[PDB]
Amino acid sequence: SVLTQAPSASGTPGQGVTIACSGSNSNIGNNYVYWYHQLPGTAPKLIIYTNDQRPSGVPDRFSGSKSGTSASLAISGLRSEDEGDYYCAAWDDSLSSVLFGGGTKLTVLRQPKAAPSVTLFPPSSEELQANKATLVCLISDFYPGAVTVAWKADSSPVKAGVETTTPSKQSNNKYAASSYLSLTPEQWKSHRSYSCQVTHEGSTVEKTVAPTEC
Amino acid sequence: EVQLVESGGGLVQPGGSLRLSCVASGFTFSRFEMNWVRQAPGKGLEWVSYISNSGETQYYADSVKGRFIVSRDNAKNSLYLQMNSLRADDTAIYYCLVVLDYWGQGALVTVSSASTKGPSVFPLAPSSKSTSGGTAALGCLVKDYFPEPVTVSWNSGALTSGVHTFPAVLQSSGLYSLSSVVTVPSSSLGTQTYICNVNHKPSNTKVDKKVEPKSC
Repeated sequence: SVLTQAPSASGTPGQGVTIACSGSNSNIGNNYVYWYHQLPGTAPKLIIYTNDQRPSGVPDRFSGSKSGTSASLAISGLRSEDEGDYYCAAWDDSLSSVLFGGGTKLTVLRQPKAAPSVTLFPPSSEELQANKATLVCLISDFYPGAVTVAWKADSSPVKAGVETTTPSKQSNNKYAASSYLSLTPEQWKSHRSYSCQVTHEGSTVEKTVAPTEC
Repeated sequence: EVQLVESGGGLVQPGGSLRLSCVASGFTFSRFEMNWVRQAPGKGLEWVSYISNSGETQYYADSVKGRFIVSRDNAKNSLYLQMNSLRADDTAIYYCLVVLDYWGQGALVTVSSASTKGPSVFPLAPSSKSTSGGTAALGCLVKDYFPEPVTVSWNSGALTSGVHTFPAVLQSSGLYSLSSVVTVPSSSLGTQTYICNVNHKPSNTKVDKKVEPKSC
């Protein structure tokens, strides 16, 4: 069981946004939901506790609700100090554990949205002769600065050996990110293809490389 | 105000172990359950352990069961985390929490057997078909160095337009890797030399790597 959050939420200054948190009966369905705001580099701060309560100091522009197996955090009148990462959390009875959602990056939109382009490099001959293999997936020119990256060997997802950077700004004021898939020279030569899939807003773009081609 | 002060973090070797302490003030510590939560560099939040107000009940993440022990001393208003058999997946900032309400500023725990190591630099060759008309991306993969930082430049600083150098990933080995990419005219791949200049001062290593087109 996992708590599911969308990677990105956004609006222009003054707009409202809703951040969803979706779970199941073992957690959100029966247990209290908490929400946190984090600026990277510093610890999270409580935004909502016990589904819908606000601590002292959190403005009433923030409100939490829960229905069935889902919870949502509503933010009205978006301002710069609201930007950052938002996480939901809840106890899960089947796991006897506190689960966290994966985090939603909240962006106050300052420029038009922009879809990523993806470049995928196969392992270099140099690296292969060193008995190693890294696929390099470079993601560029997107806004807002939040993406999901997934890898496939042929047509099946692969999770092991993956590292992905947090997006940072390019010289043209859009965002870039990178992801790596580490393989053995054996795996690289034995599959027909490998792909990196990049999800941004409501598009997924996938690039593929094959060991038998340029 | 509520204050939670963590200590006891730092660098430790894999299989080793460490003792986090969290000292509480501004609330009746013994009334409240406590939790530990951690955050691997670049990643989300992951709960680690719960302990009841009296200390008699504990719960652990499956990722940590049998390896960590949470405890508390209500006479000293202190929460502890005994982390045994430390492994690279445990590298994270560790936060103490009162209930799920207030977080300490966090203590960094680094689990690595890495010593100083200069990078291996590999070329990211431009695809031969995007070398006729239009633009092409090429780059350098800077692999397996420790510690941070490295610097990357292109053509000794003469090439800056179209360059993006990415931040590093921290791998399960404890070593870092990053990449640098530059977009150039396809027509220049025949005539223009492209060299990435990598500098890793902690190991007193500099690497220049020529990036050439591949013969498909």
